[PDB]
Amino acid sequence: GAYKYLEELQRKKQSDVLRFLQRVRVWEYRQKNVIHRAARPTRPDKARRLGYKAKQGFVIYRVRVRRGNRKRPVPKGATYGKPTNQGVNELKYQRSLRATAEERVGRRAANLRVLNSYWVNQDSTYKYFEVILVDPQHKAIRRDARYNWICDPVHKHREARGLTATGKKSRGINKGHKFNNTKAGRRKTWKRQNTLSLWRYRK
Amino acid sequence: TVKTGIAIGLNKGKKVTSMTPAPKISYKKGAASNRTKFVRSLVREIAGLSPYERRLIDLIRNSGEKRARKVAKKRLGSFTRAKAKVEEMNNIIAASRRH
Amino acid sequence: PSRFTKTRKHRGHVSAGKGRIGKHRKHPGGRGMAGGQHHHRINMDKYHPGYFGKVGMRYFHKQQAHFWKPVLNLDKLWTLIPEDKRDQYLKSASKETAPVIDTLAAGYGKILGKGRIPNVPVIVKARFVSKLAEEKIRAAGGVVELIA
Amino acid sequence: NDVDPIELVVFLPALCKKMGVPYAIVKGKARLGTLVNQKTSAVAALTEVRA
Amino acid sequence: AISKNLPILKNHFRKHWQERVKVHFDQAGKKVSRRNARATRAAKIAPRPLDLLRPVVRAPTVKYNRKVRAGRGFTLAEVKAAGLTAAYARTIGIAVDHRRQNRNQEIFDANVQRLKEYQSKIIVFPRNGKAPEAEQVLSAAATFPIAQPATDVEARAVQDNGESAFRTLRLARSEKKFRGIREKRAREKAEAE
RNA sequence: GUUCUUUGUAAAGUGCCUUCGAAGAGUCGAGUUGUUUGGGAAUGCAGCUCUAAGUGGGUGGUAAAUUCCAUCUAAAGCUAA
RNA sequence: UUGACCUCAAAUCAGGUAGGAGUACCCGCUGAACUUAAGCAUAUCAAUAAGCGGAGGAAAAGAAACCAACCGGGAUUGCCUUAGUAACGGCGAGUGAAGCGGCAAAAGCUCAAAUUUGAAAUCUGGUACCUUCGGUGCCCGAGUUGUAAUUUGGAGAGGG
Ligand SMILES: [K+]
Ligand SMILES: [K+]
Ligand SMILES: [Mg+2]
Ligand SMILES: [Mg+2]
Ligand SMILES: [Mg+2]
Ligand SMILES: [Mg+2]
Ligand SMILES: [Mg+2]
Ligand SMILES: [Mg+2]
Ligand SMILES: [Mg+2]
Ligand SMILES: [Mg+2]
Ligand SMILES: [Mg+2]
Ligand SMILES: [Mg+2]
Ligand SMILES: [Mg+2]
Ligand SMILES: [Mg+2]
Ligand SMILES: [Mg+2]
Ligand SMILES: [Mg+2]
Ligand SMILES: [Mg+2]
Ligand SMILES: [Mg+2]
Ligand SMILES: [Mg+2]
Ligand SMILES: [Mg+2]
Ligand SMILES: [Mg+2]
Ligand SMILES: [Mg+2]
Ligand SMILES: [Mg+2]
Ligand SMILES: [Mg+2]
Ligand SMILES: [Mg+2]
Ligand SMILES: [Mg+2]
Repeated sequence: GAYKYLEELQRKKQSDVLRFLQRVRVWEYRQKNVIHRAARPTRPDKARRLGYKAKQGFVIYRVRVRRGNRKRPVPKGATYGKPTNQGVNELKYQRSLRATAEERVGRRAANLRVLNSYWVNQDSTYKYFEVILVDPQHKAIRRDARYNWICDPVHKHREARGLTATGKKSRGINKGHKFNNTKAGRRKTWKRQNTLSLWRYRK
Repeated sequence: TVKTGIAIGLNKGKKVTSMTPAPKISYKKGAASNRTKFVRSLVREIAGLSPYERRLIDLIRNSGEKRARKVAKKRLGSFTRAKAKVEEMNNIIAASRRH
Repeated sequence: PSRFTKTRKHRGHVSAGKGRIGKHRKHPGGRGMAGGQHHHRINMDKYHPGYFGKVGMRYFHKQQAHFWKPVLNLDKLWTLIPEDKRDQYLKSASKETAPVIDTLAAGYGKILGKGRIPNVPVIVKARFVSKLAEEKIRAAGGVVELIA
Repeated sequence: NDVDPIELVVFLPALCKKMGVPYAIVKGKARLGTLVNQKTSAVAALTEVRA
Repeated sequence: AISKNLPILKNHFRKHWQERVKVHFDQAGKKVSRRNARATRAAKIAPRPLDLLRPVVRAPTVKYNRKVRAGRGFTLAEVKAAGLTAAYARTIGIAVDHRRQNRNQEIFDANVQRLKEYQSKIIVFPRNGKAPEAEQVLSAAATFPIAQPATDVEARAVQDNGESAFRTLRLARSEKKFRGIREKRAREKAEAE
């Protein structure tokens, strides 16, 4: 089908055609609201890859997020502590701009569940994302056993809890020696390692 | 590659009767795939070169493969990726006018 | 238990055994290993020479299972044989039908040669052997068969 | 000619040219939709035709 | 606080460690609950032994490669050689591990043998039949114990050929040590102008 | 356990030959900055710049070039104890 | 002039949904200092308190881009160990995991990328009736910028 061609073409971002489309579309998105409903996916192949289906109940939202570091919000840059914490201007917000995008979109459409999101564009000021959401109340989603898992209350605001792809990435949820700190949850692992286990018959 | 049966040395380890398991279909994740070869060729035809690819072609034609590989290693991450990209670029050059 | 402790005996004695002049203050010398180089230097250099500094080369991601190699000296070499079979193997010290000892199965990696064994042939299967251990086994008429 | 995300059809003229398939860029996904009983179609092909 | 001749201690209690102290007062209660859960699961499931048949498998890491133990599941090759399909083995109580591969004929043969033994020693009930009560046994592991393979016999003839096993080990280590140097030396001496 | 339902020349599994075998991109990776980690020429995370490939890609706890080998298959997803 | 389409609106339109509480435990963000170092700035306290967002009966994790280097193991979690060890550290004070091994519990899987193309085979809603956690007929609508069936790498697909 056309999705293979779409996927290969989308990887030529610095080609002439994609540069032209980038400029025109970034202007249009900038003119629109910071968060706004998208009529259809701009990248249908990417939406399908991320789990979107073209049926009633699936929603696409475009969201603009400011780029750069997280300036420390302290007044006048005063941190009132030791010089190791005096930094204000090169602090990095250990969570993705994509995660910020999905959290804001989910707060907007709280009746939906954030399934996923993907990058669509960026300028110096903004990064642009399209968020795929599912309507857990829609009967097309409550039936269709492939998708009614997201109807379970355990999946409320998975983007707010870091359960989407970008959330698991930022939480460091991966297998292996490089994720010893964050495999089963960073704080849970820390608690387990800093718990004193005392048995009835002391060992 | 048969083990020597002793605990030290080059092919150390216990001798067992080998089996040669059937090849997994994984280990072919990055395979040839005529379909994707066609799609990638068509996309390379319709979308041309990136600015750094054009710069690399100019560097190959004017300053040599070594300078081109230096610039490619700068632009991409690694030296292996740079070498592969320069090979692709001079294959493009060969497929171009200078057949 | 509390009823046997000296704090029961210090009841009625004001300083609780801690002195009138130098009391029981909180942390008079610092906490933990404080001042190991400055005011506890004598107690460090005596009773703990070698404590400060670095002494060798690092080993990132060292796994102890690589170095697992428990040692068994020739002095025993026969506790590995079950006690009942040991007598009939010690008697009739024959070149044929010599007892086979799988020291790796017993849980050892290298055979060392501390003791002395009787003049009884034994087939000692091991991953590694000391030179003297092998010569003593051969002098007793046995053999070392390297395994992995 | 009016496929709003155009990447869905930009490769189509070149694909048809490479496969030797005659192609025409025509006005109206809405018109093609009327062809195929849909609102929009974005493509419309003839593979066999009556004699 | 460095007093008289005592070992240096490393007691890590400089955090709020008292906020995370797990005293296992519930050891006995949890044992009771585990036994209750095993009994309820045994009653709930079919007269099925509470656990799947596991393969015999060699432990890694030469510290442990001398011994054999239960693995996760039988390989696809082992199941095929035992004459089942993976899905049906999973339904009749055989653990199947697609990840494990067979490079050892002895382990493969032992696993195929215990699969055949299990198939001969279990009775599969018909889907819509009678299958009179078959006296559930609770442990497939206890029914099919993992046995350490016998590597040698108790007594044998001494066959010392004068090879000097210590010298064999020394030579193997030295040859490994100098293999690359000798290969480079031969590469450079193959110049032949 | 017992009965009216019988699905259905429907669905599924298995042998041999043959042609194939699509497998996720501003992502991986790289530099730099900050933070973090036991992770030490850099453990994870994040910002910015660069930005892949397909016998590829990741990992293989000392940076690098070269030659191999081993082991998985990312950038999408669900799941009880 | 009529009828579409696309995009964007409005309605006390038809039907729904979110917010707040609780918050012991759980998933994240943000984030100290007292304190220890006999001073102190890195460090430590602590990836903690406080602050903010978000769940459930558990949560999270989870069926390997794993561990390994073996005669190889084989999702995740937890316990016992590894181990106060490798390593980090004004290499000072201090800090500090992981593989293997025993055990508890065990469970496996599904999408995207495929032409149904001799038949959008898919689905919401409305309405009538019915044996009403739903079913059937009809009607709109969604949907080809792709909804079903089929496949998920362990494979698997097309032909014979
Ligand atoms: K502060
Ligand atoms: K005193
Ligand atoms: Mg819609
Ligand atoms: Mg900012
Ligand atoms: Mg007195
Ligand atoms: Mg006093
Ligand atoms: Mg005094
Ligand atoms: Mg993938
Ligand atoms: Mg922080
Ligand atoms: Mg995954
Ligand atoms: Mg999950
Ligand atoms: Mg209304
Ligand atoms: Mg709330
Ligand atoms: Mg305090
Ligand atoms: Mg101090
Ligand atoms: Mg003080
Ligand atoms: Mg002070
Ligand atoms: Mg708090
Ligand atoms: Mg509740
Ligand atoms: Mg539970
Ligand atoms: Mg869960
Ligand atoms: Mg898999
Ligand atoms: Mg495991
Ligand atoms: Mg110890
Ligand atoms: Mg710490
Ligand atoms: Mg099938």
